[PDB]
Amino acid sequence: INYYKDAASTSSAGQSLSMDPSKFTEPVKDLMLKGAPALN
Amino acid sequence: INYYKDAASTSSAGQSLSMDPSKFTEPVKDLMLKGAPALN
Amino acid sequence: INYYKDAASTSSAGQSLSMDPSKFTEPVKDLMLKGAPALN
Amino acid sequence: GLPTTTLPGSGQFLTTDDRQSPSALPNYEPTPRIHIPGKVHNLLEIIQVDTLIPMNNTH
Amino acid sequence: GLPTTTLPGSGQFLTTDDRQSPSALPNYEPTPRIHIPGKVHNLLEIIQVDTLIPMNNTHTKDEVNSYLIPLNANRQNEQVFGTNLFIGDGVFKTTLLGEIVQYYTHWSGSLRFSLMYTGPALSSAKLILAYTPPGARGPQDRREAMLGTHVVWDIGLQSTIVMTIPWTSGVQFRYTDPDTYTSAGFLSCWYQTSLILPPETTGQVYLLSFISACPDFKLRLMKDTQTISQTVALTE
Amino acid sequence: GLPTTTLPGSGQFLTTDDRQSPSALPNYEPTPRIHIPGKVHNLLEIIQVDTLIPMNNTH
Amino acid sequence: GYSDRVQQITLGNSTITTQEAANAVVCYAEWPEYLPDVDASDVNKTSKPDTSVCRFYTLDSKTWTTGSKGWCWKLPDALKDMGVFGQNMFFHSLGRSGYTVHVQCNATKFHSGCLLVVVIPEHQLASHEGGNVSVKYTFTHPGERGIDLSSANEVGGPVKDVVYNMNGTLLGNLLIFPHQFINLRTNNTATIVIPYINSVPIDSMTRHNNVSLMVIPIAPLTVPTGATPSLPITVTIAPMCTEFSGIRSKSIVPQ
Amino acid sequence: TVASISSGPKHTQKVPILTANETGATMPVLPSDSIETRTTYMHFNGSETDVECFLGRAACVHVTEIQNKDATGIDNHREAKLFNDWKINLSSLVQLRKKLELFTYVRFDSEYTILATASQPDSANYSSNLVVQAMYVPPGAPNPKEWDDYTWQSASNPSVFFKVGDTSRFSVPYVGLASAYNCFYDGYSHDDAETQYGITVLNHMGSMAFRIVNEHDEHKTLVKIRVYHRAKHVEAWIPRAPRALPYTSIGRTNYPKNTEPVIKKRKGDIKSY
Amino acid sequence: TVASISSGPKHTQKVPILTANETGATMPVLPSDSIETRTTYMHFNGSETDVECFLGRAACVHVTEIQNKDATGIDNHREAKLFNDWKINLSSLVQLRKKLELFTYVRFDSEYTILATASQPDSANYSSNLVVQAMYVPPGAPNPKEWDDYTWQSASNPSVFFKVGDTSRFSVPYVGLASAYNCFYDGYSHDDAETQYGITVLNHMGSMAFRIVNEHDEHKTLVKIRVYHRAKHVEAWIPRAPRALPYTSIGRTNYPKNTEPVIKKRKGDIKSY
Amino acid sequence: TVASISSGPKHTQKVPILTANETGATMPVLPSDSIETRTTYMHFNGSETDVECFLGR
Ligand SMILES: Cc1cc(CCCOc2c(Cl)cc(C3=NCCO3)cc2Cl)on1
Ligand SMILES: Cc1cc(CCCOc2c(Cl)cc(C3=NCCO3)cc2Cl)on1
Repeated sequence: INYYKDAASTSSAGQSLSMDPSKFTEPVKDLMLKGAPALN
Repeated sequence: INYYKDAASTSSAGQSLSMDPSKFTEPVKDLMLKGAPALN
Repeated sequence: INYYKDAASTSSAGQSLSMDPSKFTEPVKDLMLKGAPALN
Repeated sequence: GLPTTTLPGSGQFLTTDDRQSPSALPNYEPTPRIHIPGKVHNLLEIIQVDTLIPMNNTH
Repeated sequence: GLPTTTLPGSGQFLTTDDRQSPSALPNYEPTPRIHIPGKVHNLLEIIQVDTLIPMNNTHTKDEVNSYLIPLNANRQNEQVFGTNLFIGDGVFKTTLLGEIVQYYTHWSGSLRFSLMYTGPALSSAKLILAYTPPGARGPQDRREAMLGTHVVWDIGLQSTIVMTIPWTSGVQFRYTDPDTYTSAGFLSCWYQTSLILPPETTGQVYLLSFISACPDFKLRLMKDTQTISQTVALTE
Repeated sequence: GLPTTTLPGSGQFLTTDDRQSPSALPNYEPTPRIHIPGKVHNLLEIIQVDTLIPMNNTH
Repeated sequence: GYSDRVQQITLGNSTITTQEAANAVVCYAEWPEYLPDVDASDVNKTSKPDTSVCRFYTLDSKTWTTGSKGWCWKLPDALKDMGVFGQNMFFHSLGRSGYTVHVQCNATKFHSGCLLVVVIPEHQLASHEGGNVSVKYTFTHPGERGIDLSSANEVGGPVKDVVYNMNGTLLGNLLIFPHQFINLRTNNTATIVIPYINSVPIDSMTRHNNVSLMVIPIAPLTVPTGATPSLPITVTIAPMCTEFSGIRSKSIVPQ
Repeated sequence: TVASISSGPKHTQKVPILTANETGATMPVLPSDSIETRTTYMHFNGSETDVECFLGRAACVHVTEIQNKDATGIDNHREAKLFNDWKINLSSLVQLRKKLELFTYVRFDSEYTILATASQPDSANYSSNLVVQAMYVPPGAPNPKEWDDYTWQSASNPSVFFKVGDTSRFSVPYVGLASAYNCFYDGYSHDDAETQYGITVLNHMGSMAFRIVNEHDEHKTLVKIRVYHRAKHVEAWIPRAPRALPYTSIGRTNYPKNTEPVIKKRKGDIKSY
Repeated sequence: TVASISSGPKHTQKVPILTANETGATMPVLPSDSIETRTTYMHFNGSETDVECFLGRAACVHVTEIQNKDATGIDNHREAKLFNDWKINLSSLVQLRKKLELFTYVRFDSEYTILATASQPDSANYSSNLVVQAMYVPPGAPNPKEWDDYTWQSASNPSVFFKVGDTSRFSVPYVGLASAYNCFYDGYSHDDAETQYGITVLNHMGSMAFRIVNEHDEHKTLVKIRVYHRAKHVEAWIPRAPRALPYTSIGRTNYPKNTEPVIKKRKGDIKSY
Repeated sequence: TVASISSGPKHTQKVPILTANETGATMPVLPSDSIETRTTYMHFNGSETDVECFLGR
């Protein structure tokens, strides 16, 4: 129950439960498959 | 939920969301169209 | 919502909205019509 | 335990507010009402009865 | 009895909170409303009405004359007036727009700047108004001025010209109190050809200038105005 | 008036609790979000990127 | 061939023609109308003299010269003596009215000058003394003469400083009030229709003026060479939808 | 909502930027009438500029002070601040005043907050706990003469009792005589030749009276009352030019003589940036 | 969810453990690519590492102090701590700073808690009860010069009044100019040759001002204000390397000269355990 | 609710304003019995004069 009118006044947000490290761990242009050779 | 009986005791009103500047910006008797000459 | 068991403990009563001055303003035995003569 | 916040005005006594209170005499039974002629409901009922004006105030 | 816990902030008075209160006058009946022309709902409604700018600020005591921008006959290439666009300060500051902007911290939007010409009907003139977006200096000559937002105004039957300073900005809000990062540009005006008076006529002619906000405009985060203060409470 | 009882802990400030508060700036409209590459949601996302170890610590 | 420019207003037994108008303003976009029952309080039937009061009265003329500061008239005061409008005014307890104001000033295509014609609802004046000195009655009831902002401070009178609107606000912002300019080069008249604006449904016509009409030179008058250096300004005003109520003995007012 | 539409080159006979300001209108010209624009959206509603919002936060409207001390031998309680009053008015403080005077007529309910704090400027063993009593003496009501009168009985007068250091709060309906409060009034009470001029004659809604219920301790205690006012359910008509000069009096428009130029003079030319 | 799957002997031409780190990727290698594993489940969600959780607890961001004393003859209230301010910023204290600077841009609403406690370091008969007033002077607002100015009227400025010893709490929407707060900014206000460098030029959101409402008692009272800040509704973009050296200034990245080696030297060889 | 109805000129044999107070009644005479009135509404209920309100603070 929100007792207040504005959105800033609500409690903390709830877990992204998004999670996708590939923008950080695999930003390569041509896709690399694990097990296939790195450099062909 | 109002806890009180009288109307003065309720919280602030809620946004007019009315908004019509023409009584102030265009109080002319004969309607002016933008693009048409001001004085004919 | 009454939180208490006894009737004395409830808040103020609410407007009679009864209003009938005739017991005070016209307690005459034979009915008087405005416009007709007072004493016939 | 439900979380609350108290607002400005807490603890004040406003002679004109209208709320519930505990009854000091739990379960007491008031005397029955009988009929009495003359009940008044509004002060507007009575100011319509005319009364004399001391117009000759000069004494 | 229901169990409760009170949180931090209990008992505080925040002048901006909005809650219910007991009425001191239970059951009182207010006077009926009758109709009155002119109701205002948003300050955004009124900042779109244009008002005069004391552009000619060069006097030494407030005078009707600082509303008049003078024009000289026969000058060529030269500059009529210049100002930066800190709407919360300087020329703008006493105008209705300036005056309202000052109740808020941030503004965004387009401005409408118009000039109404008052010279004899048998005279003629062509002026250029230029808006210079943030990043360059106030233009120093028309050549410099004409490379940015500009309108060649031809003085005619139609007495006023409405220039718009379109919102040119990286950041989507600027501060109303003058700030650098957040600065908006300059506005200048120059003779395009030149003012020419008819025979039997002489002297200076003046332009009146107005400012109002486009429907584009946003103002946010209310605060207190530097435009009013006091040292002791007033009395009757 | 509804009867209440306050529990132990009333009035405490726990830096880790998560509740509602009045907004000091009623009705204010925040700047729109635009898109920015790189959003992080979990610290678990970033500790999977490898970084160099100063293994040769002997200096 | 209708132009914004030519106009005719016929009201009662009087007509005005202008061949050089600049549209007309209707305050707050509302046209004068009578008092509806739903808004009524006084139980008295009102009197609506119609055409005998709703006609055009031309006040005495002013003279714009290079030194003019501006003039100010109050309504209904300015009309307190015009024909039957005025009689009705002194004879009823309450009255209500809207007006058509027509300000006139013609020159030639060699003159320059620009007047602001503005209507200010509830224009409470300031004392030039400062502090909490009041402005006596007579001073705010100049009648058809109006107040001449270039006249001298008098005692018990208002301040007459133009860049402050006679109240602590700047001349430049008067444009938030219904107004129209007379720019010799464009315009030769200004016309404003004023609906009745008050916080009560009907009021006293003598203890309270509900609008001040103000004509202020802003771009100074500049006449052609060797022209006479002045122009007359004339103000003609017509009560419209007038209603009077609570008739009796006939008010006696100071001075 | 679009803030700007897309618009390209123009070579027309239809010129939206030439107008005649003499007419009294402000023609609704936009960036896209005179430059080439791209679409953009508003992302904004104008929520915080609603008049309810503008006049709806608490503002300090009055600071008064009363003291708790032995009234023994005081011939004039009112004069000893054994209790004070404040002939109610919202023109006292100018911060909230300027805001309100942006309009001619205004109608709203009021929410009052009253903060009371105590001071003990000279040697006390302790801080006592005092209870304040704020009673609104409607015009035509017995005015408290003393500090423990019969008036304080306030059997028909709304009154509130709160502790010093604490706050009292409540709300009052719009108690205006007319349909709205007159921010300005160019008239008089009656057709007199000396009668006052302004609203100070229209705004006569009695006064509020404060006092300390507690008797006197051995030391003296100064209690300073601050009244805050918040408009709720606001309705405003007829905008006016903002206040430029300083204020001198509650209820008159008067400004001070030899005031200073309110428009900032340029440091340079008209041509200066 | 499985944390590890079962995997057995391998003799392949498909080697997941040989990669080329020069590419910039971190290939997702698992225990089961190089040893024989058994199934096991995660039993865990990673809840407490969510950025909302990481930045969502209150941190102390500022400690200031003001005193209640007789202002009689004080020529500079600000200077007597008759009232202080804090040109708002979250770079002051480094505990919360390091956490935030793990990201480049950050967007969130703030919840402030303000604790105020009093001290009476020299002989007092008692402890008085003071009421604090925290008002946020938005940039371009009349700055309090005195302790009972007209500014404190704060008729348009959000202000809160709470008691010393008590706490005040509220929340503020994200008041950033841009779409997010810049944790770092490699630019200037304008193309000047002497203009400052950093964010200290970007983060100019006025300051907060505190003061004690109460007049002065016979003794003096020190009130020390602690502001706590909790981010709610967090959004963070572009992770960066954590802060290694100590901080020297609000808003610049500068580290102190002759700082000490931040990597612990081995007590022994590279070969040491 | 109407507070006053509209009423015009009268020339009758039916006079509501002449009464005999000796009877003890207060005859309910209105403005519209003796002047010409216009319609107006009450806009009011008499809420704050209820005896519960009068004795209830
Ligand atoms: C404008 C304007 C608004 C007001 C307010 C009217 C007076 O309102 C009050 C009432 Cl009706 C009651 C109380 C009150 N009742 C118990 C304590 O205080 C205080 C006020 Cl200010 O006056 N001028
Ligand atoms: C980063 C970062 C975040 C902030 C916060 C902005 C200022 O926020 C406040 C506002 Cl809008 C109001 C109040 C306030 N209103 C009443 C009391 O305090 C306090 C703060 Cl810190 O500044 N830098």
